Parts: sequence; C-alpha cells; structure tokens
Amino acid sequence: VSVNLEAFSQAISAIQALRSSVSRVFDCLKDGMRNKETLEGREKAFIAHFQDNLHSVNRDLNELERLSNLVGKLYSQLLQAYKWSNKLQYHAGLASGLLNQQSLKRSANQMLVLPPQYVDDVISRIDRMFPEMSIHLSRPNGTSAMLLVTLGKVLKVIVVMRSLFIDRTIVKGYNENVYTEDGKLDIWSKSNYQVFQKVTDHATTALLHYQLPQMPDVVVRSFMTWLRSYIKLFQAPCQRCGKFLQDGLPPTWRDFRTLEAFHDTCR
Amino acid sequence: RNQQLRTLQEECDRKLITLRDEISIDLYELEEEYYSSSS
Ligand SMILES: [Zn+2]
Repeated sequence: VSVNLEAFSQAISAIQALRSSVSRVFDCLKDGMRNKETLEGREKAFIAHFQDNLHSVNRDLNELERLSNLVGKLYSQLLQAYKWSNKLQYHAGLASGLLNQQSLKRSANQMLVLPPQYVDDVISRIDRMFPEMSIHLSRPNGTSAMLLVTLGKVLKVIVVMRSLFIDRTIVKGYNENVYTEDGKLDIWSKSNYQVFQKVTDHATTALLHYQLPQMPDVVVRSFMTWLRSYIKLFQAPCQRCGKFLQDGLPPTWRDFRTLEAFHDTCR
Repeated sequence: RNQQLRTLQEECDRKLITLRDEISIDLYELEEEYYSSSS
C-alpha cells in the first residue's frame, strides 16, 4: 500500500539526514572556534553551533526510531516501459494542469442534440459512484430528463436537465413531499424552510459556475461531487466564525474547488 | 367511447410535446445567432 512507500522514502531521507548531521558535528568541531570580534561573542557562537548540531543528530535518530515503530511490510525492458509510463503519466498530468489553467483561447470562432440513451448511460455512471447518492431519472415532459437525487437522510434535489446539461435545481428537505397529487415530480415549488431556499440559491450558482463549454460529463460529475459535500450539513461548523449558527442558519455554503463550509454572510 | 377519446388525447399531447422540443432547439440556435449578431 502507498503508506509503506511513503514511510520507506521518509526513513531513507532520515538515514541520509542522520549520517550528514553526524558528519556535520565532526566537521564543525574539526575547524575549531572562529574569531567573531567579541571574545564572549565567539564563545557563544561556537557553543550554539555545537549544541544545534547535537540536537539535529538527536532529532534525526528519534525520527528514524519513529519510522521503525511505524514501518510495515528482457525482464528489464518491461520495467523500463513501466517506469517510463509512470513518468509520462505524471509529466502529462502536471503539464495539462499548467496549460489549462492559462489558456490563450479568446473566442471559439476563427478567421446539443443527443440521444437520451446517452444521457441515461452518463447519469447511471455517476450514480454508480457516490454510494450515498441515489439518482432516479424520469422523463415526464419529453426528452428533458428530470432527476431526483436523494442525499442521505438530508436532501432531495430535483434537477431539471435540457439535452444532458443541468438547467434548474431545487433542493428540498428529506420529509418534504416532492411529489404532486398525481405522483409526478413537483418541478415548481419551494421548501418551506430558510435553509433549503438558501441551498437552492447556492445550487443555482453552482450550475452557473461549473460550466465547461463543450463536454458536459465533467459538468454533471463535478456538480454531483460538489453536491455530495452537503451530507455534512448540520454537523460542520463555519470555517470563518467557528459557530454553527448565524441568524439561525447552518453554514449553507460549500465552497467550490475546496468543499468547505461557510455561512454565506461569511462569504 | 372513453377509451377511444383517451387515446386521441394522448396522441395529441405526444405530438405537441415533440413539437415543443424541436421548436425549442430551433429557438436556441436563433437566440445565439440574434444575440451574437454584430450589427
Ligand atoms: Zn460563519
């Protein structure tokens, strides 16, 4: 497992540090006291350097002992290709991140139509991960798919798509009846509580925020990733004021790209 | 009589819903073209 890899590389650097620090002790003692103007000042400098070197040796030995407490347990062509594959994969990950952070594309111009089967395959692929979210697709009105995403015992989100691109979302509480009299989805309602109206507003900013132009799978996957973080409503405190309640509201803002809780008044 | 009239109603509503979806896609194209016009 990877923790053994990290502990072994850690303890490798611990041995190298121990050896170099012992040699540094004996090298600084080889040179002897320097001059340093004031006699009191030169004595102080020599004593301080020797003490620091000894302390560094002790720290390195202690760290090696701590890793010891925590440690657990033609053919060359294949390994060369394996190493070069991992190298290319990591290199490409870094270069792709650096380049798509800073794109120079200004406009798409130079000089939506999808089978519903594809939408069902995509959304079932999202539903296979996140075992606490269940997504139930239905199409009461044409090709525009409507999704009920239940989330723990916490949320019921009604997502109204339009050609495999999220359009509207409505977040209601668990007990709340999301169905009309006839058992269809109540696409147009609100949720009787202050908290879930705030989370509808935050979800509309979430669907306005996660916008790739072309590829919509990253959009729906990232929206569900962001939505999954709301399972710690009523349990997470705000990361600005520490408390749970500002004006009788839990922290309704799970921040994009770092899913942390905030009261929206604490931005 | 009831079953025949229900089938006619369902045919009319399926036709209308498919019409709405096709018209909506055309409206999306026309909105992009009209709002992004330079003029
Ligand atoms: Zn706060």
